[PDB]
Amino acid sequence: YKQMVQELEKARDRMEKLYKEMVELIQKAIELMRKIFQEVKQEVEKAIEEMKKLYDEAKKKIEQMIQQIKQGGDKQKMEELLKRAKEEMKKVKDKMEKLLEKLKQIMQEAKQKMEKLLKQLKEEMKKMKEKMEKLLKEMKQRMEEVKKKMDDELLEKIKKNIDDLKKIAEDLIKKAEENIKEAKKIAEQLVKRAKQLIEKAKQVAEELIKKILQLIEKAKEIAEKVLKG
Repeated sequence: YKQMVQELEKARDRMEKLYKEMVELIQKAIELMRKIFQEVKQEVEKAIEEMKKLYDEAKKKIEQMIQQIKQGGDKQKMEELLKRAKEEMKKVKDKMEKLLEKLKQIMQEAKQKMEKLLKQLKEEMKKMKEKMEKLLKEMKQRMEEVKKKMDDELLEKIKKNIDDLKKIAEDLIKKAEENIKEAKKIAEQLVKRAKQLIEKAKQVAEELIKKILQLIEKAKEIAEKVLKG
């Protein structure tokens, strides 16, 4: 009985190792997910810091155009400068349009990477399961050994220890499935936090284009104010 107690605790000592290696696996996969999110956030912020310099670049140009309006003269020259302003503004809107499209594809890049991680997690959890089940087979066989050789309370002291270290394996498998099904949660939460940043960048871009429009309108009324007299 001791030689079938020794080897069973060897087996159990094996399953706790299988488990904790699956859980180390999961937690590193999660750290990969967070560095993936931080890369995305860094990129969204920089794109914003570029939409801002786009606006300022456009606004210096347009304000000095408006100065050319204050000192301008001809209906002609007026419409020509208004022309230059709608032109410069269109440039800026196009550039932002590019930036945001960049942000959408980076978002998609990070989401499909997170689904790849989660799938890897799932399969390695399957591999981890079937290894434990092979272990259960080895236990069942060495028990059939200890049967076919020595020939009733021992038999049942081992057949109840083999059914315990199976219960062990099922709890450890359920623990691992709670981890896979929690890391999944963290990944979807981190995709939410980044869709918020894509929708904030869209908003900075829209509001900056709105300020530029107010500038062409100011300049328009001013062109008419000098047009009047």
